[PDB]
Amino acid sequence: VMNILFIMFDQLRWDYLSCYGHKTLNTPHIDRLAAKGVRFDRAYIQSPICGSSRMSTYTGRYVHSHGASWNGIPLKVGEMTMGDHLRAAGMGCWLVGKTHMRADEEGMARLGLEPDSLIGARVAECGFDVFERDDGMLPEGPDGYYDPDGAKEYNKFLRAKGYESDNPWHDFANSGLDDEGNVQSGWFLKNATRPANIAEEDSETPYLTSRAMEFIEQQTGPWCCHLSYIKPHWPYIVPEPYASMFGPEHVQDVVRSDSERQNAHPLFKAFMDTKVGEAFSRQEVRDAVIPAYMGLIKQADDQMGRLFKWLEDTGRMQDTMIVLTSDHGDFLGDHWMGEKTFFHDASTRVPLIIYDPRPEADATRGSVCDALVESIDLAPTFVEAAGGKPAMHILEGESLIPILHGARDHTLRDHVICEYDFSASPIAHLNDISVRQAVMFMVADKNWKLIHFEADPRPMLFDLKNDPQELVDLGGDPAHADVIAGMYDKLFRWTRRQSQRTTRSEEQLIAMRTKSRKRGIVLGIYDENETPLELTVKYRDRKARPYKDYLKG
Amino acid sequence: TAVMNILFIMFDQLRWDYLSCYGHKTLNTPHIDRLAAKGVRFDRAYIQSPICGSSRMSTYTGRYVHSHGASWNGIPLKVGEMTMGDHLRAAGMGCWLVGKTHMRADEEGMARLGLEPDSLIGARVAECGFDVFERDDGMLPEGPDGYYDPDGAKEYNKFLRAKGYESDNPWHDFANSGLDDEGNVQSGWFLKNATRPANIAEEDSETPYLTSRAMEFIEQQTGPWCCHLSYIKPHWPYIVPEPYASMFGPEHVQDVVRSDSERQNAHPLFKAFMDTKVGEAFSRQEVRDAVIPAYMGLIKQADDQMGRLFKWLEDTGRMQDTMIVLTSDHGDFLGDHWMGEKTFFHDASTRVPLIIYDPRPEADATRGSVCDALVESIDLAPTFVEAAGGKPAMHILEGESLIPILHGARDHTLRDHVICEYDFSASPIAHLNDISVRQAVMFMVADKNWKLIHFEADPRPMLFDLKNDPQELVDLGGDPAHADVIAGMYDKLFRWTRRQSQRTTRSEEQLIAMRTKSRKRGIVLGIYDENETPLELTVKYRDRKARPYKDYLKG
Ligand SMILES: [Zn+2]
Ligand SMILES: [Zn+2]
Repeated sequence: VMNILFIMFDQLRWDYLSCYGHKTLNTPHIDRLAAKGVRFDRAYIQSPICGSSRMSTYTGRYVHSHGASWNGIPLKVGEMTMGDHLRAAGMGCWLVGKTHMRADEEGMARLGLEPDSLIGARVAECGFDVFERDDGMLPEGPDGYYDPDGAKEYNKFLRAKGYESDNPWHDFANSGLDDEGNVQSGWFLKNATRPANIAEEDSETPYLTSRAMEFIEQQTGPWCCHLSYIKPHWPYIVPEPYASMFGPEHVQDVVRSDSERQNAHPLFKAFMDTKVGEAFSRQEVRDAVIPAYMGLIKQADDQMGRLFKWLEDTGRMQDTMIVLTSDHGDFLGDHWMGEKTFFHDASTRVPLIIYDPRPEADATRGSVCDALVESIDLAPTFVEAAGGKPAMHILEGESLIPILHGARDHTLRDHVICEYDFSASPIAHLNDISVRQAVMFMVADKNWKLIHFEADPRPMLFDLKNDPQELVDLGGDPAHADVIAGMYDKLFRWTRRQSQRTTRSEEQLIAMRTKSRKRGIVLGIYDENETPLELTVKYRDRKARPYKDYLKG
Repeated sequence: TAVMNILFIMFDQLRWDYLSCYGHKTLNTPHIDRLAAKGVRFDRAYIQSPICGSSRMSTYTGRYVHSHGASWNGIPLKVGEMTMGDHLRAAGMGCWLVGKTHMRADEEGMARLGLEPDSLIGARVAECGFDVFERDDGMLPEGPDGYYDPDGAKEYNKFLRAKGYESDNPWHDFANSGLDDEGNVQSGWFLKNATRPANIAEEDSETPYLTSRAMEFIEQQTGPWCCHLSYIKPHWPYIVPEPYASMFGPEHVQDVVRSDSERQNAHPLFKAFMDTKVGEAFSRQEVRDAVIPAYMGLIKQADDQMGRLFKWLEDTGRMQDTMIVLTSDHGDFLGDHWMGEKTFFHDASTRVPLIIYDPRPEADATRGSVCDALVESIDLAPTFVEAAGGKPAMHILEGESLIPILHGARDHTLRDHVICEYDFSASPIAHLNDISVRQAVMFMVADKNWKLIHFEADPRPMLFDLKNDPQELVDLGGDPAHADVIAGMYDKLFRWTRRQSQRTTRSEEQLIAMRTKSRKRGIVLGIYDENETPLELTVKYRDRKARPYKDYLKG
């Protein structure tokens, strides 16, 4: 039986792995996975924020199709998920870590789905059976917890080892400590320079790695395990030795220009003119945060070394497909922005490495695929991997198995799509854009990236071949009107897709074309000679009496 | 306050121009005209797909076919798509069916969610949200591969057999067949037999029968109800009892709307719909001569039964408590535009009659008026929710409430265009023309001035100038002088395809409230030190004490 180990890191940039070219951050264990598999050089997520990116990946569907369009927007009860597609192919689907799922409680109540039943618990958890659900943080303020269940098992783990605090996740894993015993919260970016006040083996990435091994040891039958880490997502703080390993001298140059800010499209400027944008535009903030970010990733690589060594030693490596990816990047000050909520590659292009242990993937080991790839491709890839037939009237991406197995070196699509709905975001609050206007679309191929705003008639446009850093907006350039028209055609073609026709497969639709004519539907037939007599056997040669004769009783 | 009841009356395959209040010159429909005189008549109402199943699924969900996915006859409406019944029950009003829906249960989706067909919830999901007084999609065809719909006319056949009628298919032999002088059944499935009177007592035929069931339903009710009274006539078989069978002839039939140039210059996909057996059939004089008088006769019978129904409502004091809606799921070409049936976008199919009577005082001001604003069949669901006293969920429902028009707040809708869609990937015409599932789709966008038709199977659109060519005879889709108008209409279509119709788990109100929620729940971003944000936001993070981690560790 082949198993699938679906590994994801939150907020990990494509260019912060050495196999993707980082100059000072060496990630040999992840690089080694790539050397025995395929590295995807052009992989894009479908929304630049945790919740909606993940919901797209777990459904294999675009945000425009599934409707879970921002953090905390529930995925509706009707939408089937990865776990559903895999279980129909005989493979279990399990969670170790983060999903950012919010149950559609209203929808469940409407259909009488109980959250404590097998079917109900799965719907509430985005199709996963849960080994451990942890979205990876326990923030709190005057109105309470962002997520009361954050770090629930992790805090029990720390308290059992002897840590004591009314928030051990905060005080140890995500804060430093000064000489006088004062907790230095990792929520303050200046404290990113401090080592986390925790034994390194007890911090979050090593913890979740141990949990993955515990799951794998226990689980029989074919399984898919979504191993889903919160780091390098904030708080940006890491234990020794990773804390001391990097400094500002190791940070790659920020990618931005004065002209870019001067000539910023009004909606682009809006995302720069935020607390986070202005913060990460400051040298002292990048000097503190980015070496910590790097340390988090180096720690991840060491834990992948640990995990992969264990799969090898226990003989599981030859029967486990491994996928390694991210839900989105982090601008880290690039383009005068912080966080991730815009369309430049620094956020929307993600690392993606796939290792298929089977001999049919031998021909492509160590190769680099430069074809247009979307995160929604993972679901049909997994179904095919599990020996199933991907239901392509529901799943909108494409299986990557033909690429892995050397049947072709490219996908079939001619463009990728990303979407961002900021109707629920603090930023629409400030610029008071209407809910209906607070949305943007991205369409890109190898040559161009077009950004459409519903709140502004002018698009943004980047020449990806000659401006790969995406610093020069050509959206207002008359010389590019034809190119802009062409990309808009691509976006329009995509919006017209029939993504909601999920209740009949293409084969079933074709079969319906000839069914009714033999079931008595007779149209445009004047007399019995105008259609085959076989079709009207139920209608001809019949006898009856005048109706009055049946009624005179 | 809200109306107590909603009577939602629909006829299948009824044309907008075959009511005398919409201008028909020989077919007098005084009872329906009288209702129009008491209410508002909508002169520009369009359905969202030109075939029974998907038109109805759109109306019952308040959503476009592109949104709900039940895109042709027999394609199940997925579980989880909410229906009119759900919205109305949320507003405290029951929602009941008497007649046709063409609903097909999403059996796989129900199985997946553990939904049982016999539970209250499961039975409602299976029936498109309606509680069922009587489900009858209105016909019992049968061929060598069996019945199209085995449960067609199920209770109706029992009714007829109870009266003494005897047949293995009473619906066919009596209600939808004639009889010659030697006792030979003349099937209404052959159009030549449209000229024959149906071999059945008039009071026992389908439209009076269903009208009687509707009165049975209503008299059994205590408490607020919406009743979908859903007639199959004047949909085929085209045959009717006396006296309707004899009251019209070819001398009463309005001229066919078509031209030789229309045919000569037809777009290849337009031509494909002409080049069918039904198109060819209704292009023949003898066929229209037989069928259209029977079609008229069926409508005249429907008018007489509305008279009966409305008189009963008045006499029992229900007229004061009952909103009445009368409409159609689509028209019938009857040979117009060289086509039969209904599956294309000309007004003869896509524009439907729509009359709404609101008995409340606030609609007194608009009685007898005609509203020429762009209206869609998906407008009914939010209209009903608001009439029932609820707040329509406009993050789910895609149309607009017509209540402001009825109550005289404005005389127009807000939309700048209408949409109609036709997915023929499952249809005979796709087999006949070898069109792929992916390319067997067409879109219609129209306003008061223009109608644009987009085909996925051909790069050239069709375009009609509705203002100067209201009969839609002249295709301007290839005319270079209309390039800008075509671009402009495509912009309207593109705007509509970008709509966020699937974000149904959060309302506008909830999305707005979400904007500030995380701020006081510990999400602190871009903050360098405690002086860069208000102190209360970081109260759980500041001034805390701990020991070096080594000190906690032992064992
Ligand atoms: Zn994330
Ligand atoms: Zn119909």
